[PDB]
Amino acid sequence: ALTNAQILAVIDSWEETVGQFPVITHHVPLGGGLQGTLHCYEIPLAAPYGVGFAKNGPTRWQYKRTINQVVHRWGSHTVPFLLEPDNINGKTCTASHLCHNTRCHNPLHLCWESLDDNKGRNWCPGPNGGCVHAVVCLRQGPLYGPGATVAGPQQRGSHFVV
Amino acid sequence: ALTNAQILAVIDSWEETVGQFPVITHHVPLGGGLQGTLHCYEIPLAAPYGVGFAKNGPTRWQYKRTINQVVHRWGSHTVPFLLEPDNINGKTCTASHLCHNTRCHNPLHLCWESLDDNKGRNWCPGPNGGCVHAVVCLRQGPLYGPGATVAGPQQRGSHFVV
DNA sequence: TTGACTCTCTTAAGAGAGTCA
DNA sequence: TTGACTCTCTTAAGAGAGTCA
Ligand SMILES: [Zn+2]
Ligand SMILES: [Zn+2]
Ligand SMILES: [Zn+2]
Ligand SMILES: [Zn+2]
Repeated sequence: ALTNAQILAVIDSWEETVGQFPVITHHVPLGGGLQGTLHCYEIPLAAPYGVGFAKNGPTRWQYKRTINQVVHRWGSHTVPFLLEPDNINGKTCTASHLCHNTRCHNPLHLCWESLDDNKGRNWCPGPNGGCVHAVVCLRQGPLYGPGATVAGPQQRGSHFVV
Repeated sequence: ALTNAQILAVIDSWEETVGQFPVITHHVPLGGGLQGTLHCYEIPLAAPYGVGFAKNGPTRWQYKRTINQVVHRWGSHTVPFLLEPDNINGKTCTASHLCHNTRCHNPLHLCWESLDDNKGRNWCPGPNGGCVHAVVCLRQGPLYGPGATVAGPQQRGSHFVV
């Protein structure tokens, strides 16, 4: 695609195909001891994946369409954001899974932000636990918690001070 | 080296020279709108760095010691935890800078944990902002905040639901 | 034009080891 | 022995591009 109208058509056909991906219901923590429900449209574990889809990595996929004899390829989860800026504050925009399910391509579960913002959601308390993200989280964050630290700050002598 | 007494000796000489690195005071956000003061023992920007230290990368250093005519080498931030398990639940233990200051080698600003627990501290609200890390954070975390999302969850048609 | 594979690269939090003097 | 450089690798969040029928 090249014109905004052609990109819209690419987005429409992508939504049409992903819409038919198996929809899986997941019960997730929202923070604050609350539990929620998220519906993920998951790409198959193996070929075929869907019209226009091909796997380029263990958990990486691409969407391809041939408009006017020329082939076009986009990362699997980047299609919904084809009409938005591709960088912000000098950082590349990436498809961030609000649901934290890589195979999911439900666009209602993705946002477009920098890699740092993207990664950080892994540790967010959730929409019901104190999330402060402007584009709010859909669920807690798989890594949120006390952690499992093996050894904390310590010294054998007295050469240091906090 | 190999023995417990030889390892302690390594931790002791390491602390001694690091205990001589220039001490820089850093005022940091603690969360909850409070501010704290950290004392980082920062390795010099260029050689010489200190007895046993050598720079292997822009912000990477290694500590070296000749024990029984045979030279031993460790990542400069790992020495304090030479006696602790090197993995947890199958994950490599990592030297986590509680002060988010790479050049700092103050053991009172370091903890031993998985890379995931390590990274997650970049987004922690802080000791006074809601930090729930078992081994408490020393400061908020450089990346905590609303983020700068360019586009949130959206769909053009009606094939999806949250 | 398409599907199903192949390949290496980006970011930052971290690592290992080799070459010289 | 100790110092000062060189190189590539690891892990998860995420990418682009080539081959072949
Ligand atoms: Zn999802
Ligand atoms: Zn959040
Ligand atoms: Zn420090
Ligand atoms: Zn914390």
